[PDB]
Amino acid sequence: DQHKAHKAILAYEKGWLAFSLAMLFVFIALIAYTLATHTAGVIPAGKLERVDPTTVRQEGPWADPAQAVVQTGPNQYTVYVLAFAFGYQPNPIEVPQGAEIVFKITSPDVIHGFHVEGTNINVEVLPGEVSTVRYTFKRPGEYRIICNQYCGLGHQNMFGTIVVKE
Amino acid sequence: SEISRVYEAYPEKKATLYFLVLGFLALIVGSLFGPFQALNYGNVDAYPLLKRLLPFVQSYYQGLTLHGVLNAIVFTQLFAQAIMVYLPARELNMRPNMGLMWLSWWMAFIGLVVAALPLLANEATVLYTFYPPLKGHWAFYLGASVFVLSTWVSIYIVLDLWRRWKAANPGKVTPLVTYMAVVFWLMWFLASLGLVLEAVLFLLPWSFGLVEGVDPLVARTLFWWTGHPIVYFWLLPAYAIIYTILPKQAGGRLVSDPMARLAFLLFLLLSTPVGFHHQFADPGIDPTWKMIHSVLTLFVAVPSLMTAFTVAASLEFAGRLRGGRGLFGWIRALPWDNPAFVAPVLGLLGFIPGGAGGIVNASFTLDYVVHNTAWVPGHFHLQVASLVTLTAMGSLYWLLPNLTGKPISDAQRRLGLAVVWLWFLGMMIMAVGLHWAGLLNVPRRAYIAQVPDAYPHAAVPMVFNVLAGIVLLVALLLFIYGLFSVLLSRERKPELAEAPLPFAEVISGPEDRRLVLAMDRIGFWFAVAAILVVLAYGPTLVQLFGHLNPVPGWRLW
Amino acid sequence: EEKPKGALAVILVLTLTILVFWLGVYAVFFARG
Ligand code: HAS
Ligand code: HEM
Ligand code: CUA
Ligand SMILES: [Cu+]
Repeated sequence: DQHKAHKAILAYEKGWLAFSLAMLFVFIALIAYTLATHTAGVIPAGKLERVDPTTVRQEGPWADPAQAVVQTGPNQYTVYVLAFAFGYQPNPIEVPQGAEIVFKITSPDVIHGFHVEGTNINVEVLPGEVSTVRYTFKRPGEYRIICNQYCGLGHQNMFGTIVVKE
Repeated sequence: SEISRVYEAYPEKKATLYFLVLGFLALIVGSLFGPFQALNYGNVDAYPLLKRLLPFVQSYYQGLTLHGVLNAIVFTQLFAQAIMVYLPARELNMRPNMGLMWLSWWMAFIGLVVAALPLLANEATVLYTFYPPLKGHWAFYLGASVFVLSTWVSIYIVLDLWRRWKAANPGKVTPLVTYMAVVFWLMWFLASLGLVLEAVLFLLPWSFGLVEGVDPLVARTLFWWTGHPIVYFWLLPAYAIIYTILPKQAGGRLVSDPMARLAFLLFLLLSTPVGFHHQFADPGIDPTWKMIHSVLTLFVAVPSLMTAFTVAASLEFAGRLRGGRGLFGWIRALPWDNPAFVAPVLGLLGFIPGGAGGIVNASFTLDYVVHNTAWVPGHFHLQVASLVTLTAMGSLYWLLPNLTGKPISDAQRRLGLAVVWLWFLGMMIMAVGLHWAGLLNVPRRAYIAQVPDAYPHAAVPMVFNVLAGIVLLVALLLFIYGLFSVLLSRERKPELAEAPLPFAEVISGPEDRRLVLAMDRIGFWFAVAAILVVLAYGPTLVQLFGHLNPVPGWRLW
Repeated sequence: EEKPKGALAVILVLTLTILVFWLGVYAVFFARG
């Protein structure tokens, strides 16, 4: 007991670093896997794509919610989504099923969140920057957009809709 | 002058006592919003009630700001200034410089006072992360700045103690508690660079009217430079208490001094270069850098997995010594009738799922499942409001006697144990509901009681949230009564306060001194720490500071 | 004495909690991917 059992403790400690490290690496591995597949398109684009918040809903690709979905390949569509003090334009976003959807989201005011219930889409929207995420919806139906970043008194009420067509 | 001659042989008790009292006062007020918020996540609106008790409260989100700023920033910082100055001072029997210590306290008081004014005036309802371009009163940023900056005076105070003690003992190894304190204050110095740079460059000139706006991506990247390590600044005081005090109150020894040193050394290295894990969902920050900060984040949990075994085995050793018998004999041999001991051990239990949730959160792509849902508060209430707070509540039992004199009566020990078990139990119950409402996509930071039809899939973990609101309301109230009662009840008594804290004897072996020697090259490791920071934030900040996109400020409350 | 059995059982609980939580959310991720 004790000192004799001190040798045991600094040795069991060695096994536990050994084991902790191996399980942490298996996680690193299983993340890696998600990084190499379709699921990875929810990661925001690296590049800085700057815009001007005070202009963004008057001039440019965000100023007309009618013109928010553009077909940008045979099976690809781009959607200019504006997240604003207390809703989303367009409402609804109307996207086909099976298509790569490329969201380009910005704000004219403060930070908002864009969390699409039932998907991994979960990006912060920053006034002056463009959040670009990619996703393919495999199931038609409605998907509520939640704003999950406090933005003011109307926050708990900021929701949107994706309608992805049968 | 003092007939409590205390504060002229050890006046470092006088300062410490002010740090703790003010910190526990912040906890009480900040926490008063707690149960209201728990019932909100329970789909019961109770702000019509609160607004009539506290007529100054304009909204749920003013509540959440005050709750956040007052609990997570202010109580915790003050608990850290107290513990991490006074424990190393006592281990070394030296006096902290008192002109500076009274300054640090004054800088923190002037700070809280100044920040608190616009918060109660509803002029800075921007949450404790104050994300631009939400714009607070200038007095909130200047308050938080001076309040934060009072930790620099504390860093000086401790390195000074260390310099002087080394001078008097050439070739002696830094004693354990002091070693902890030193890596800890050095780690906080690196850490705070970020939030300091966000204030001085951006936030302060913005809100005085000196520039029209701020880049939110940089403001948020500087913030999280400080924002992750700041949780380790909350945790390590408790870890300090847990490593060097708890085992003695438990009957035992710390089973390893190098182990504990190692843990702390590892927090100096890896606590700061990891804040991109709060930005998994930000634009304009390269996916590759997120993968680095993610691997590095998983490394910051290794010291903690070590603490788990090290603490566990110390408790086990104590337990056996106190007649504890089988696989699990040793748990009921621990002093369950002492709140000093119970509060941090319950904290540790809560810590098990709290840490497993952080690991999930840290795993980059897995953070898309849970980011900004109720799951996150689920996670941190298990960490800070449970372990860190409970180690502070339990402190009151062995530290307050030590500082004041006033001994704990049996009915005070008893109320202690009610509080601590109810606090623990309320937190576990709140954790489930918030973890579960999170996986059902309920957002954090929301007055969801105003949209009561909105999250119908969440009806049942919403009952859990109500249940806990009510438990934690009982416990907070039992605490307020208990805390005021430990201070107020007239026991202005002599002896038992002439006390060095119940520090632990430690087990020694042949493989101590070579490890301990290496880890004591503090200048070396701080440089490695500062190099890891540059290598982790540097590439990304160069790009951003070259591409500043200031945007107008908004007030949305 | 010999084996710090207790401590091991603690880190066992730890590990298992960690796995249940991590593998649990890893499945949620794919089911939403
Ligand atoms: C004081 C506070 C906190 C601690 C400590 C903490 C620990 C971790 N967290 Fe966290 N956290 C995250 C990852 C981690 C990781 C990897 C750890 C690790 O350090 C944890 C390692 C811990 C363990 C591996 C547990 C070890 C277990 C022990 C030590 C128990 C032993 C028990 C015994 C001995 C009892 C036995 C006794 C008997 C009697 C049986 C991530 C992701 O990377 C996010 C962002 C999520 C998002 O989307 O924003 C995050 C967000 C937060 C938020 C949000 C801030 C905001 O407003 O956005 C709060 C403030 C917070 C606080 C704290 N966090 N965390
Ligand atoms: C007193 C019992 C408590 C209860 C019932 C309680 C309840 C809650 C709930 C339900 C939330 C989530 C609300 C939301 O995100 O909208 C929350 C937020 C929070 N709590 Fe507590 N809490 C308590 C104590 C504490 C303590 C002691 C601390 C810190 C030491 C703490 C720190 C925080 C922080 C930092 C937030 C998030 C602030 C933000 O998102 O802006 N809580 N609390
Ligand atoms: Cu937009 Cu919350
Ligand atoms: Cu963090």
